[PDB]
Amino acid sequence: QVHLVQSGAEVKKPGASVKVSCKASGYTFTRYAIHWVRQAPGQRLEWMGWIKGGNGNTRYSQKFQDRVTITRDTSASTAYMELSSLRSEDTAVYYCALLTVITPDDAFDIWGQGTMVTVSSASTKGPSVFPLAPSSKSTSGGTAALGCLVKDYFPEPVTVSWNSGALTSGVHTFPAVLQSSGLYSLSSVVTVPSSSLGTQTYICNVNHKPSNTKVDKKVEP
Amino acid sequence: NPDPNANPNVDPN
Amino acid sequence: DIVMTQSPDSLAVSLGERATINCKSSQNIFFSSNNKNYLAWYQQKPGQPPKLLFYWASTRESGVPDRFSGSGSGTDFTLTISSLQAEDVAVYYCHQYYSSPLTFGGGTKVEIKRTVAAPSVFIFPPSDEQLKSGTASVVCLLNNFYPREAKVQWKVDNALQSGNSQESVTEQDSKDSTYSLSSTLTLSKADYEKHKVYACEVTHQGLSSPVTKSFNR
Ligand SMILES: [Zn+2]
Ligand SMILES: [Zn+2]
Repeated sequence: QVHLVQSGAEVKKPGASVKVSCKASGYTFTRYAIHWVRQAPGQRLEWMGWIKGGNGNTRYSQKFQDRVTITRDTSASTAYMELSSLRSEDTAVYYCALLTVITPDDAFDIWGQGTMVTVSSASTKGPSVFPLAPSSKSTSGGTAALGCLVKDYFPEPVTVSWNSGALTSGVHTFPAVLQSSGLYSLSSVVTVPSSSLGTQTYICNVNHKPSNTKVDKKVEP
Repeated sequence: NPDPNANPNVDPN
Repeated sequence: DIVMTQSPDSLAVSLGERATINCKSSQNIFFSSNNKNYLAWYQQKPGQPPKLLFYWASTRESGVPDRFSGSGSGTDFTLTISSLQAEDVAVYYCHQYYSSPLTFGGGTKVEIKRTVAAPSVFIFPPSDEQLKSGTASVVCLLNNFYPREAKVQWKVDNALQSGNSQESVTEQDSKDSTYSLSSTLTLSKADYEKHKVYACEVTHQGLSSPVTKSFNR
């Protein structure tokens, strides 16, 4: 099994740098070249550069030559990629990959799991959790909608479960929106039987790991 | 004609 | 530099039907010496790395189902899914390795197509807790609808608002293949309490009439 595991997520401010690791295993590391491809949120895949495992030869994309630096450590069988002079537009999931390894015999293609690099000036901030109360204006027949505003947090992500995950049906946690303040805001809903509002308690469970935030908010009618 | 160093992992053999 | 253009940006085809993704290269990527197009087709599901489906345009990577088909040559290429499964709902990228820099297409969002479903529209007033913090967010919820386009119009004192509210759409649901949409109208506490009617009008082709959910104060 040929595995490329790569480093955890990083959050950097503009002007800083990031070094992203790519540990290779399951094959003879000096044989193949590791490519680096980034993908901005909702964007296409963008190739940045490659390096040969044993030679150390590099080729950079023209868009990044002046900030990117891919290196080799044959001792650790690990590939590194250092993007300098970071910009919010560098916010992307960075992949290392053995792209289209087409040898005379068998062909294969293997990618790292992804490193989410977030470039923003916002400081880490826990979310404010506001209840979206169910009422006559959030009922459709026998069903009632209720939810929670998870507003003004950095960075991504937040986890929202309902009744500690015991309520799964009709739960819709929306993708967070990047507000003009640099902070994120999302908002998770659930539709339930409208008379169950008097017999159940409904809790959204907001987990924000980067800020150590565990907020349990009760949604009253 | 194609660049063999565009992707070294592609050996045109 | 070699621009890879995919068509369409998004297609919705029903279960067991046929899916064709088109891809056009800015430059011919065919090497006459070895008779091979330097094209690659990738599949990527949300939150996962891309998966190589086809190399040399038509050569299939080991373990790819035979319903997938890579075709085309020169500048025009095609990825064909003969009978779509729910496992094939992903973004598909064409990729050239003919010259540097390596480029990918814009991607093609392949989605499950089902029957037109109407949205269940709900509206939420700002919680007291939020108004204490100086801000008021009004949320209009569109639950389980299809197709993906809906039109959400915010009306304040019946005056249509414009570009002044933020909207978020879900992934296609795994069970009923519908979408959900949440439109958030954010105002200051003053602005909120200087107005009376807050309404979101929703247009959808599952609706024979745009629906409005209102509330006062
Ligand atoms: Zn729902
Ligand atoms: Zn007014």
